[PDB]
Amino acid sequence: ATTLTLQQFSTVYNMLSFAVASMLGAFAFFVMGRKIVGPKYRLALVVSSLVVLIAGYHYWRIMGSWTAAYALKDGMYVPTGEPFNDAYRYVDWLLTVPLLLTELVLVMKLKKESGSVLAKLILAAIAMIALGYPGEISNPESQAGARLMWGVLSTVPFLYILYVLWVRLGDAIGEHPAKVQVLLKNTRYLILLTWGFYPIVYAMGSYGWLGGAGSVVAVQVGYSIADVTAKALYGVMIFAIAYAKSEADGSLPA
Amino acid sequence: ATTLTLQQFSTVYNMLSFAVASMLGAFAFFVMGRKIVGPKYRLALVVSSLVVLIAGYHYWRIMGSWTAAYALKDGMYVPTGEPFNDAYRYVDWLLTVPLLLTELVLVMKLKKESGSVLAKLILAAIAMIALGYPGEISNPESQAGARLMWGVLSTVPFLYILYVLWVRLGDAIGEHPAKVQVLLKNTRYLILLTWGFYPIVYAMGSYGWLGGAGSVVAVQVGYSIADVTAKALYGVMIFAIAYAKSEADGSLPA
Amino acid sequence: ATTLTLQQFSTVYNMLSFAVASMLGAFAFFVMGRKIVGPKYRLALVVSSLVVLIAGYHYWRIMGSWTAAYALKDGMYVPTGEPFNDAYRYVDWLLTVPLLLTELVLVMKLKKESGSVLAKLILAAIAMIALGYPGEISNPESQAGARLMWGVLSTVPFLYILYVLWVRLGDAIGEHPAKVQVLLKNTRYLILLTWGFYPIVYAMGSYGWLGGAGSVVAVQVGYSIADVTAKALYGVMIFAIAYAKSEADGSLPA
Amino acid sequence: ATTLTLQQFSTVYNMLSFAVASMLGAFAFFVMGRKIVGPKYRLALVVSSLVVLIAGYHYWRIMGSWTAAYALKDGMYVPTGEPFNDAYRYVDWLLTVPLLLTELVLVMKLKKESGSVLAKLILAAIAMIALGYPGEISNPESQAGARLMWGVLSTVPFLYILYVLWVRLGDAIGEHPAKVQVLLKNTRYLILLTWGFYPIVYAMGSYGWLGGAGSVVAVQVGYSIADVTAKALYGVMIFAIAYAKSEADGSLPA
Amino acid sequence: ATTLTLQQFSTVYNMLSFAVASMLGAFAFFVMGRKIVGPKYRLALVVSSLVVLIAGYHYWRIMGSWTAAYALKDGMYVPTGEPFNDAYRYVDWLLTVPLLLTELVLVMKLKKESGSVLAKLILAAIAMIALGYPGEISNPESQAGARLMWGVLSTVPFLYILYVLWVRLGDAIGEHPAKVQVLLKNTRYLILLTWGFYPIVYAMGSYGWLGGAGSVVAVQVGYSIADVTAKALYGVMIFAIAYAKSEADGSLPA
Ligand SMILES: CC1=C(/C=C/C(C)=C/C=C/C(C)=C/C=C/C=C(C)/C=C/C=C(C)/C=C/C2=C(C)C[C@H](O)CC2(C)C)C(C)(C)C[C@H](O)C1
Ligand SMILES: CC1=C(/C=C/C(C)=C/C=C/C(C)=C/C=C/C=C(C)/C=C/C=C(C)/C=C/C2=C(C)C[C@H](O)CC2(C)C)C(C)(C)C[C@H](O)C1
Ligand SMILES: CC1=C(/C=C/C(C)=C/C=C/C(C)=C/C=C/C=C(C)/C=C/C=C(C)/C=C/C2=C(C)C[C@H](O)CC2(C)C)C(C)(C)C[C@H](O)C1
Ligand SMILES: CC1=C(/C=C/C(C)=C/C=C/C(C)=C/C=C/C=C(C)/C=C/C=C(C)/C=C/C2=C(C)C[C@H](O)CC2(C)C)C(C)(C)C[C@H](O)C1
Ligand SMILES: CC1=C(/C=C/C(C)=C/C=C/C(C)=C/C=C/C=C(C)/C=C/C=C(C)/C=C/C2=C(C)C[C@H](O)CC2(C)C)C(C)(C)C[C@H](O)C1
Ligand SMILES: *C/C=C(C)/C=C/C=C(C)/C=C/C1=C(C)CCCC1(C)C
Ligand SMILES: *C/C=C(C)/C=C/C=C(C)/C=C/C1=C(C)CCCC1(C)C
Ligand SMILES: *C/C=C(C)/C=C/C=C(C)/C=C/C1=C(C)CCCC1(C)C
Ligand SMILES: *C/C=C(C)/C=C/C=C(C)/C=C/C1=C(C)CCCC1(C)C
Ligand SMILES: *C/C=C(C)/C=C/C=C(C)/C=C/C1=C(C)CCCC1(C)C
Repeated sequence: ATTLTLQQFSTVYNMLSFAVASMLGAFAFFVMGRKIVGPKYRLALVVSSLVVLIAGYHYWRIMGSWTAAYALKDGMYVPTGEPFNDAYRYVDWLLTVPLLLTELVLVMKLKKESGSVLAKLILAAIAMIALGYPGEISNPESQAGARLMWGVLSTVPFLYILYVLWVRLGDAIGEHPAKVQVLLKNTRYLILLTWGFYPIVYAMGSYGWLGGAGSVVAVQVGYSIADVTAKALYGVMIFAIAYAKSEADGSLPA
Repeated sequence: ATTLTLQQFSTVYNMLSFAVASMLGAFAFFVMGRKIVGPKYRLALVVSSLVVLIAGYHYWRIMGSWTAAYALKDGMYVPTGEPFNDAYRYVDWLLTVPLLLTELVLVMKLKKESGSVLAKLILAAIAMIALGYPGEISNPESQAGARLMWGVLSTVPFLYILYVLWVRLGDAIGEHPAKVQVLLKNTRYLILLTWGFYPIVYAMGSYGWLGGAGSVVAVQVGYSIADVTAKALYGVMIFAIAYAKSEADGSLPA
Repeated sequence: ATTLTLQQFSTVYNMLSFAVASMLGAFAFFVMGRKIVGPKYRLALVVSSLVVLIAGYHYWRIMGSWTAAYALKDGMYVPTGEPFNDAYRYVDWLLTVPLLLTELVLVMKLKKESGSVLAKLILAAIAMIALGYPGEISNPESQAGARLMWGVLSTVPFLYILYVLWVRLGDAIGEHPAKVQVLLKNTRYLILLTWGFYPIVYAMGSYGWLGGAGSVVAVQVGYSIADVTAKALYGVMIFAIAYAKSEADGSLPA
Repeated sequence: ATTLTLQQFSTVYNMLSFAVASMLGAFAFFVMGRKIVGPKYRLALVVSSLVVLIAGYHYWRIMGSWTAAYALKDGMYVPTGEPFNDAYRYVDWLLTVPLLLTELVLVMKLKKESGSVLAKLILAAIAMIALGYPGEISNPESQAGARLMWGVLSTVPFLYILYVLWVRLGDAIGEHPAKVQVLLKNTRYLILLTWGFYPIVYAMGSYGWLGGAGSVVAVQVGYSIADVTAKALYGVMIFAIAYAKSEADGSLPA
Repeated sequence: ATTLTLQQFSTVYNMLSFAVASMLGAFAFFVMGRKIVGPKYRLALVVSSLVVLIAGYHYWRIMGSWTAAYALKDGMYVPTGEPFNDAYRYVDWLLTVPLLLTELVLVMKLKKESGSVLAKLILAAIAMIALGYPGEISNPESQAGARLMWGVLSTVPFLYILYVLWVRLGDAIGEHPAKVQVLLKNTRYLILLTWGFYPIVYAMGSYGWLGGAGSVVAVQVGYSIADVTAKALYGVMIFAIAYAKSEADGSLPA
């Protein structure tokens, strides 16, 4: 593998520590702020906490992996041979991606067919991660065909999730007040922006653009930014929607 | 022992980390969602949390064992001589298996003879694990007779547990509304499917089919899947039954 | 010291891990089930949690000691020279034994002289452990006289505790309903059975019967069984008595 | 790097441990004292806890770094070559500085334009830390120009934050009773005093005054004092303002 | 430094572990028993928890230091050269000593000038520890003058604290019922007895009486006993006073 300078290793280490601290803070906030909203939305906040808890644990492992993957030697960071690859992140995703959609459904309080919509979204998310995993461990050079096939098969449930978010949930969003509608539309925009990061990284790794110390650093920093935005800030938006709906129906504990 | 490739070791490590994260998330969810159901069912949820807490600790140990059982050497994972065997899992089972049945009884609110049914189930579960343990540490080649005898003796309380689940608890299940009856029958199906995994693994290890890196990987992955399904998803079903019964009697805090 | 086989070391390690998991589960259960009983008994449950918390920490240390006391070498476990002896357990006992009696008094709600009875029991327990400690560190061969003297002096407060349990607390037990009387008598029987284990181990170590790998394994397994029964199951019985008394006076939150 | 005497290393280690203990105590206090004030201010206290939680984690890392940066050798502490620099602290600041201002807004209960003021302050704080980071990793000798430019660009949002604190928030402060006005003015004075420490350290590092064991020790001790005062004591003042306002409107739970 | 026998090292290690377990148990008890007293006294209990939490963390460090300060070699414990001295304890004291007095004021509910009395006591405690620290790191042989001067300057605020405890707080104590007066006087006696331990150890270290393995062991055991009595048992007395005052005014939740 490529050698890293002190600054490159430090940048990746700092961004991983930032992700760990963000998940710990988000967990504390969701647990304690569950009591601030009406009792009807607390379940949704519970799920938010689970997400930032799981990712938190996983990031604590990833950080430990990163330190173990390099050794300091003559003012350079030289790979030790201990593995460090994105495949481990899939273990996080298979739990967090289905839970994320779950909280969005829970806070929405769908009047009809809530169970069927939630079940189909959870199945789509699980299938997306499960089909993505075999392509990720495929070597982009020796096994390009397998990587392309698995990525294309993984994109189908991703498109189904986007369709359900923008087409089915439109009519449910339209039944909320203006404040709640703005918050829900902003939450949907935050999914689209953050979730496309992962397929783009997969595609760049398929075309062999991720070689080099620069690319290695950028991908880890992008993972930390994307995970924090898609989990902690996403849960904060869920909390904001729950608080607004509690204020609308007069169920706010304050 | 057999040497592992990078992918085989990574697969086992990732599945163990997945089990740890699943137990931690389940624990947080049961603790926080205890307040979402009526006060009559909270004790049941408490027991659910205990299960996912205990298994969680144990999986954190198993993961640590797995890393200690192999060393990276010339792009292969070579056994270090530190032990790694299924016997340690029995220490988990002796607590979790009696507790699992316990929560199913607690959420059911048996009108008569609840204590006697629960006591007999707990004794059956303890006896099953206690008789299974001597056969597991029996060498399948030198001590085949002892392994067969202990497995057969362990299966008797297993059959008694299945009989009590399907024959005694039928009349109690029939006294619930349709939603609760569907949830209880699905919970019983989830026990039968997940619990048979363990005796099948024991029997395959008795016939010498578990040699080889492939079998080693498959058994650990199957253990992680079976444990997560039989503890975290099982507790989620217990939570669903408690929520449905709270909604039926008008005791839902919301 | 004697060398251990793989199975002997594994058995001791598994029993220590079992004790750790049991104390962690008991702690979670007592903390969460405090809200299930009436407010008059919650203090008693609090003390229960403290016991299983303290022992839990101590067992986490003992486990760490055991691994450090032996090294794997030619398929045998050879002592490293790092100490491992029962004296460390006394540090646990000096806190847990006075607290155990405390919870039994607290749940009992003595009408008169509760303070004096509790104070005398706490002083007796402290004196018992404090007089036992100098005899334990006495070499059974070179310092037999000192060991005998300290054990005999330690037994006097033990007999006083048994006398107070069976003679003073008889009249208080007789003032409870039949269910509560059965639970209290069973709790008293559980003390007598579990508490005699420790003096028997001390006496066997005084007569030089504890040499050999078999004896070493048996004593650690017996310590784990006795501690779990005398702390976690004892607290569960305290919880059962509190729940029964809450149901009797109509103070049950459910 | 310069060698440290035993006393210099010990002083830095003790001050880091002090910061860790202070953040842990502050976290426990804010979590438990949230229930002591009226429900209208609890959200503010929640944010306080998040701050002392995040910094706590980060200080636990910094302490671990410091021990790793030196080795004991011939009664002197000699640098090992493992890095130890202030850049890691920026990862803490980017979360804590926006949250600190947040709690001050939350406890204040701005009647109009609360959202816009809070958003502008959060953006200013993020920009301040983000522009400060490139100058900190700039070598003060080889890259003086870049360090000066980044520091000057970082000071603009700092001045905007001070202006908003003293000019916009004046009219809001004037609408509180005398006790609350005194507490708010003291809180504003505590920001000005503690926050200027960081730019002064940056400027001293730009002029090359931070060489030498004395300067190294003083800067770490100053960081610990400044962080504890600006986070734990600042949150205690937030708690005092919340308690005073709860007492003023008769919402105190006691 | 002096070599230790197995028993001397074991005694110090066991007493440090005892202090850790005592602080953890005290923390759990204060957190859970806060709900058992009236809402007017809960803040006081919160502060109690903070004390036993901080000391707990610090003792976990001290224990780790002690193990690191010696190595097992030929059945003796030989110093490794890693430092172990009392100066680190001052980092604990500077937080815990001001908090201890704080809880005593908080539970007392001073009718007039509570703020001024508490502020003066906190300032006196901080000054006492801050003036003690420079004398502790003074070598008792080469720097006897500095040690004497710093100790004498540290004793002045100690005498002021004792004067405030016995002279100002007399009239406030006289306004409580007989039970509360007895508890307050016993709490004052527990301060005087436990707090004089520290200056006596300082004075003995000034006269060179602390050399030798015996003295080394005795001082650590005395520190553990004094800290446990002055923090955990002191908080238990605070809890007893709060419970008695809750029972007196009819604010007991039970
Ligand atoms: C191509 C390819 C693949 C797959 C690639 C994939 C799936 C890529 C996915 C990329 C996506 C979905 C990117 C999405 C980006 C969306 C953007 C940038 C959306 C922008 C929206 C904004 C900024 C809206 C702004 C706002 C508006 C308009 C209204 C609001 O009120 C306020 C505000 C939020 C500012 C594989 C995986 C099959 C492998 C193969 O080898 C290559
Ligand atoms: C043989 C042997 C041994 C023991 C082996 C043992 C005990 C094996 C145990 C295996 C068992 C009990 C397997 C059980 C499998 C059960 C299955 C596959 C059940 C399937 C049920 C389904 C899929 C139901 C589906 C559903 C239905 C029908 C209705 C619901 O509403 C909806 C839905 C859940 C889809 C030893 C231990 C003595 C050692 C010896 O050397 C060898
Ligand atoms: C002799 C000796 C020493 C000391 C030894 C000591 C103190 C030994 C202590 C042993 C004791 C106290 C043993 C106690 C055993 C008690 C038993 C086995 C009690 C049995 C009770 C049962 C099983 C009751 C059963 C039940 C009944 C009867 C009614 C209930 O409703 C239902 C049920 C629980 C089943 C030293 C320490 C001085 C050193 C010296 O060198 C040697
Ligand atoms: C110059 C320079 C830079 C930047 C430096 C900067 C931004 C320095 C910042 C320093 C600041 C803002 C210092 C502020 C100090 C403020 C003080 C000391 C305020 C004192 C207030 C007190 C003590 C008030 C006392 C009170 C009063 C008056 C009323 C209250 O009721 C009671 C009490 C609190 C006692 C860079 C970053 C561009 C790099 C370049 O190379 C050099
Ligand atoms: C001398 C010296 C220094 C300083 C030394 C210092 C400050 C020493 C301090 C020692 C102190 C203050 C010791 C205090 C001891 C107090 C005792 C023993 C109090 C006893 C009270 C009891 C036992 C009361 C008992 C009770 C009574 C009377 C009524 C209650 O209702 C029930 C009960 C608690 C039993 C330095 C630091 C300047 C350095 C220099 O080189 C040497
Ligand atoms: C918190 C973590 C999140 C939101 C992770 C999201 C991950 C994805 C949306 C992954 C998508 C993929 C595809 C659409 C196809 C290529 C393979 C994947 C798994 C990278
Ligand atoms: C969470 C863990 C669970 C549910 C473990 C379940 C384990 C069993 C059902 C084990 C059964 C066995 C037999 C029926 C006979 C052979 C020996 C055993 C112990 C593997
Ligand atoms: C949870 C731990 C428990 C209940 C420990 C109990 C320990 C004893 C009852 C010890 C008793 C002893 C004697 C009666 C005399 C000999 C010395 C002792 C300390 C082993
Ligand atoms: C708890 C941590 C706190 C409050 C950190 C505050 C940090 C600053 C106010 C930093 C300010 C800076 C400038 C004004 C310019 C030079 C660069 C900075 C980042 C040191
Ligand atoms: C929990 C820890 C406690 C109560 C520590 C108390 C410490 C003291 C009272 C220290 C007193 C000292 C003097 C009076 C003069 C000599 C220097 C000191 C710091 C040892």
